[PDB]
Amino acid sequence: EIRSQTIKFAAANSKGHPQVTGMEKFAELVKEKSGGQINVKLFPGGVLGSDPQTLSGLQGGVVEMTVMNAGILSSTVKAFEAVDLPFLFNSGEEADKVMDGPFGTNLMKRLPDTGLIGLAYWELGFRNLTNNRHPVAKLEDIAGLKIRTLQSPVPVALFNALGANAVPLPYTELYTALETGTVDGQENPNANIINAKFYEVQKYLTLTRHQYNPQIVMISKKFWDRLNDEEKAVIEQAAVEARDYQRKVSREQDATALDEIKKTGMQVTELTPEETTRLRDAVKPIIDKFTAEIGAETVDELFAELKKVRGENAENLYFQ
Repeated sequence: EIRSQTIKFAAANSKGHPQVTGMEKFAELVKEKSGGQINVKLFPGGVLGSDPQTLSGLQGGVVEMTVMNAGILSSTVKAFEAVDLPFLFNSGEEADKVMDGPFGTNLMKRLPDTGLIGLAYWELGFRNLTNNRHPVAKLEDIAGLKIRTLQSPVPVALFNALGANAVPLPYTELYTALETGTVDGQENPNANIINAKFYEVQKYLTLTRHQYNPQIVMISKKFWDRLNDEEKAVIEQAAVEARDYQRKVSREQDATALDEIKKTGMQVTELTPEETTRLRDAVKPIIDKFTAEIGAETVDELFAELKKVRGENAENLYFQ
C-alpha cells in the first residue's frame, strides 16, 4: 500500500516561472492520487544549491527529486550531450515528439547505473540570439560578433563555427557588459531578455533556435528503490500529467514574453526553415566531432527521428 512518504523537490527557478508552476501541479497530483500519504515539498529558487550540486544530492539520497536542463547530465552520462546539439527542433511540438519518444527514452535508460531515475522531460525553452550591432538573418551577419555564450564544448564549437567570438562572462555581469558594448550580444532563452532587461541594451533579437533546452525530472534511485509499485505509479502518472501542463504554461508565457519584447522596440527576426537548414549545414562538419563521445547509437537514432519530424512539417506543402 501507499505508505507515508516525503519528497523534497528542488529546482533553480522561483514561483511564477513555468518550471515551478509545473512543480506545483506535480505536487498537487501526487497529493490527490496518494490521498495525502505522499507529500511533495518544493525547494525552488536554488536555495539547496546549484543544479549540478543538487544532482549529486539525488545520487547520495539527500534530496529526492529535482528538475534541470538535461544537458547538465553530460558529465554523468555523455550521451546526454546530444540534447545540446544545434538546430534539432524548430518548434515545441517537434521537441516533444522526439524527447517523449525513443531518443529521450533511451537516454533515460542510462541513468539508473549512476544513481538517478528519469521520470519525464519538461520544457525550459529555445535558446535565441540578441545583439546590438545589426539584425541577424544569416551566417554572414554573425561574423565577428562578440557573443556571450555558455562555455561547455558544444556552444563554444557552435558559435566559433558561426564566425562569432564565444565570450565567457558571469551572468551577473552581462547586462553591464552589453551596456558598455564590450560584448555585442548574448545567447539565451527569451525570458531572460525581459527578466534581466536586456531590451534596454540590445536592439536586435533573432529566433535562431540554435539549441533547445529540455529539462529532465529525476528522482534519487536510493529513494526509488525503497518505494512500492503503487507509490511509483503515482509519481510517474503525476510526472507525465504535469509535463503536458508545464509545456502549455511555458509556451503561453513565451508567447507573452515575445509580445512584451516587441513592445520594447526590439526588432525580432525569424528564420525560414531553409535558412535554419543553411546554418545547420554550415556547422555540421564542426558538430560532427561530438558524435564519437555521444555515441553513434544515440546520434544515428536522433538523426532518423529528426528526418521524420522535419518531413511532417506543413511548410513542405505551402508552395507546390
